[PDB]
Amino acid sequence: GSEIFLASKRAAITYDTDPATGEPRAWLAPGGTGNVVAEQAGVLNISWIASADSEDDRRASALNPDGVTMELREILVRLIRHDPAVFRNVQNFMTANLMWAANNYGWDRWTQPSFGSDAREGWADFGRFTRDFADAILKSSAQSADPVYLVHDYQLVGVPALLREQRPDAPILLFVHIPWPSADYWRILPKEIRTGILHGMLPATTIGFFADRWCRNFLESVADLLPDARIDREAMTVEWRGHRTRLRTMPLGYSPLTQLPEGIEEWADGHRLVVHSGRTDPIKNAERAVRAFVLAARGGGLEKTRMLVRMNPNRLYVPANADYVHRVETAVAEANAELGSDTVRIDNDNDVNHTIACFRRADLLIFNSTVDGQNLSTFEAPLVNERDADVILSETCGAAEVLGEYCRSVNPFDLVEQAEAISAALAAGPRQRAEAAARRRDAARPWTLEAWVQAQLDGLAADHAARTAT
Amino acid sequence: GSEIFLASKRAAITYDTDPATGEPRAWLAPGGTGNVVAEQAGVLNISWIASADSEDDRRASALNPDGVTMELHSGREILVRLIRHDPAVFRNVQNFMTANLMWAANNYGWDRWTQPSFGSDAREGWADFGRFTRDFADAILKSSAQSADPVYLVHDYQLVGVPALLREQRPDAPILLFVHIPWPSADYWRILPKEIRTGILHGMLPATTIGFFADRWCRNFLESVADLLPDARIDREAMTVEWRGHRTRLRTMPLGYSPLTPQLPEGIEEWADGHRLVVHSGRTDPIKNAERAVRAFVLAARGGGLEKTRMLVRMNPNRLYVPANADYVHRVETAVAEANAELGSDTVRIDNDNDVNHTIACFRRADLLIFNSTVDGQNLSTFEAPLVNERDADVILSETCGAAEVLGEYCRSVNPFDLVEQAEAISAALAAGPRQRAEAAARRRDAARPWTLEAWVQAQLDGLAADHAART
Ligand SMILES: Nc1nc2c(ncn2[C@@H]2O[C@H](COP(=O)(O)OP(=O)(O)O)[C@@H](O)[C@H]2O)c(=O)[nH]1
Ligand SMILES: Nc1nc2c(ncn2[C@@H]2O[C@H](COP(=O)(O)OP(=O)(O)O)[C@@H](O)[C@H]2O)c(=O)[nH]1
Ligand SMILES: O=P(O)(O)OC[C@H]1C[C@H](N[C@H]2C=C(CO)[C@@H](O)[C@H](O)[C@H]2O)[C@H](O)[C@@H](O)[C@@H]1O
Ligand SMILES: O=P(O)(O)OC[C@H]1C[C@H](N[C@H]2C=C(CO)[C@@H](O)[C@H](O)[C@H]2O)[C@H](O)[C@@H](O)[C@@H]1O
Ligand SMILES: [Cl-]
Ligand SMILES: [Cl-]
Repeated sequence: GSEIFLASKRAAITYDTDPATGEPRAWLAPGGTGNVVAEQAGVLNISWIASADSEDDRRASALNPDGVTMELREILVRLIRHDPAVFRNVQNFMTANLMWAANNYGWDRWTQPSFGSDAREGWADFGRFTRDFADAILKSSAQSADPVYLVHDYQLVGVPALLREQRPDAPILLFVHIPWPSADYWRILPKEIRTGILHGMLPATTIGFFADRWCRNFLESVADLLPDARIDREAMTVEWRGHRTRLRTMPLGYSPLTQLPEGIEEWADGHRLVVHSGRTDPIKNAERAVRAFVLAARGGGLEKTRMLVRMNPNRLYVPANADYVHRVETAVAEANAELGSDTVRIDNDNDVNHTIACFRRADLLIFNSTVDGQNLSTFEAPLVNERDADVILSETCGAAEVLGEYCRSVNPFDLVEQAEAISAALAAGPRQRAEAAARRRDAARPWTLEAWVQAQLDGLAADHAARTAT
Repeated sequence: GSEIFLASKRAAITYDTDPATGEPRAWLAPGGTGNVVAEQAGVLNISWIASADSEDDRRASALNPDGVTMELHSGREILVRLIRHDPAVFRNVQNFMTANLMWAANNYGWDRWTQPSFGSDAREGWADFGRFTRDFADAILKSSAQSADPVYLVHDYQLVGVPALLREQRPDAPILLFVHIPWPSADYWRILPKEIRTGILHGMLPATTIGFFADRWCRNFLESVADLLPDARIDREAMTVEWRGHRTRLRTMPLGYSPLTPQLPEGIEEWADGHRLVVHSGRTDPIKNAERAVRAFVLAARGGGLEKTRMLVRMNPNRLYVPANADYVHRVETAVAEANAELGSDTVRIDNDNDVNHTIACFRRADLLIFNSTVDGQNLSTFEAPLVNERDADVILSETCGAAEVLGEYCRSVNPFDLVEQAEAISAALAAGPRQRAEAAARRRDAARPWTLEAWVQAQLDGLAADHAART
């Protein structure tokens, strides 16, 4: 019976009042990673450590600082109250202003970025935030004789080294949900950050990414920057200062637990509907999707076709995100002016059910990200689509390593190639689409949240034996 | 006695009239690669094929289509054959090869999030590029038709397509392709449209030897090959590619400077007198990073100790018609204007003119040299400047110049994107005492001195000879 300790920046919690009693209710969101882990047979018990980012979180933390047991089987939820100034700066450190641009290829080098004092301060703040997490995690696991640590996502990259210092023999997995960039791009970052982040990650027993390309890039970055590290590209390992680290690819597609926005159905009725969906993040590439649709339309055959750009607002305070929405609006305005009024609409709202409705209704799905750690939407959409919609998928999504063969895989920067794919996908007959969609669904279906959790547990257990042995 | 055939986009030629007779003169520029090659002991004779890009070049080609026997000292003659491309094709290819396309691709100018977005303009550019490549191959083969065992040396990126076409006609010839600019990471290389990112690799790989100035570029190339050609096999240790029966060797052959390498630009000396002089020099190309140099200088000044210090931004105008170059000059001007407004009038000057002698004078006069490129294929300036500097100037060198693989230890190596690190290096370099600078400069000069044009040519000939045996 392993005692599991899960850490991630955000723990999904729902705060409300009972409709009958009016009593205040805090209750964990269904299908959460912690909930799934709670279920593997091996697991005796689990605690979950995350950041308090809301007033409610804050209150709950003060209220139960050691933590609160949450019934589901039970998982102990411990929220961290960071210093507010530090927490916010770290949030800006993790945004397209810094680390998001670094792992998601947002910088052109010729003009950006130019690191100043702000970068040094952001890094200092990042160390303090990392220390909070490590301390909360260790404290939470103090009684445990054999704690298993699962650290999730980029914000926590510094945590493994600090865990390892206090717990030299613990299984530590770090899972990164976003890409890792080429060695030349990774080293854009200031010296203390580009080496310092590698110092924090490498003491993990296992580092996981969604895609092989990300493991390869990671290993090249290590090789490039730490002259004392030894990488093995075949074995996927790093040996560094007596640290042996295993890199693993553990793809995720979707959670088995997965109506239209106002006026969309009637607006779409009588037309084929091209759907592009993603957060208001420049990587999602909706501007280029729209320009590509416009080029396809010029080719003809698209007269009864409409396009919906479905966006979920996120991080709009970040200039790059705001500017992306501005570029999307511009391209959509210009598409209408040329093609005809109301050919293209944006529907920008945070309602996951609406988006799923868009997925079902689509006659063509476009997930053409400039880059993407994985992209779960491209697994969800074909699985719920009832129209035998083709999928246009960018070759730079991690998901392309699993589904690329089953989709129209495109260079997300080539408007011509993407236009041609849109024309071909729409020209394709019902029987051909129907058969391709069934192949597509079968390729997507196995990659479930649960298999992903199992992959982590097994891969960790196995890497722990190896590390223990060498 | 090997018969050598050299190809490059441009062949440095001087057109003028004899000052005594008034007769028209065309003579090869001294210190040229072709001139150097002709001097090697192995070489029996050499021809040089290049593009006509001037009206003079054009008239010369029409008058001597087969070629022209240009004269060298020591009674060594190099045959020079200029190609008259179709003008429309030639100009578009110039645009393809401009930051508008291929330059941004090998020199990391694209943010991915907003640029680039390839259109029909790229497809046409590629078609034009095939036609330009076919002209070169035809001129080169024709020029070598009589030769029993022609040795082909193909220089620079514009000719990347040439080796495959040479190999088709001449399956057993030694073919070297030397690329003078960086090769980008696999993920960045594959930004380019499918027919370009694979088609360029198809063009290069049949060469016997592919050379770059730096190991990083060879590694990136190999990763690109591995990423895009599932039928290729790479060997990172051996530095080789095997692809469709083609065995290709990658080599790093660093170049520093030509031993053949004055006075300051008007008013620079008096303006600089009484002050320590920070010098940054490069073409008006965004990779040269002068904007960031200036911002870093400003941050250094805020720290104090720089009160008697001035900065000169020496630029050589080039490709100003390309928007990214014009915009770079615009960002530089802005930063220089803002530096003056904050630090004091005339603290920083730009001197932007095409006069190599002026730049060399700037190198001699500098109390601190800054070559902080965002990326560079090599950067010869960083080798030339220390070698002529009389002031024991420190050198701030970007870790992303190919030259950093030879000189990085002997310079203040910096991340070109970190204004803070670069400001600190400027303060430290200027704070350093005369004895420390003197000793560092002598070690710097010793590290730079061996990397001559001639050694580089010899490296190509030997490396090719050796790779030809292996491939054979
Ligand atoms: N909260 C919210 N989630 C959404 C909305 N639309 C889609 N989603 C989903 O959020 C996830 C998006 O993840 P993914 O495609 O991997 O891209 P990511 O945003 O970079 O992590 C998927 O599970 C989608 O179902 C929305 O409007 N609101
Ligand atoms: N024509 C010309 N050449 C210059 C001038 N200033 C410097 N140079 C030379 O041009 C070369 C610059 O090459 P390098 O630093 O390798 O950068 P590149 O411009 O990217 O190839 C050096 O040989 C310089 O000495 C100038 O004003 N005009
Ligand atoms: O909550 P935010 O506004 O900070 O951003 C939403 C998520 C985006 C990013 N999602 C990733 C996760 C996943 C799925 O786990 C991948 O499919 C995505 O490609 C990748 O962008 C990021 O990694 C997460 O930490 C963020 O919470
Ligand atoms: O075409 P131009 O003259 O506007 O550009 C000047 C040169 C810049 C570039 N010079 C390279 C040569 C060298 C040395 O030959 C490297 O040191 C530089 O880093 C690299 O930028 C390019 O490769 C050449 O083809 C160009 O002629
Ligand atoms: Cl890169
Ligand atoms: Cl990259």
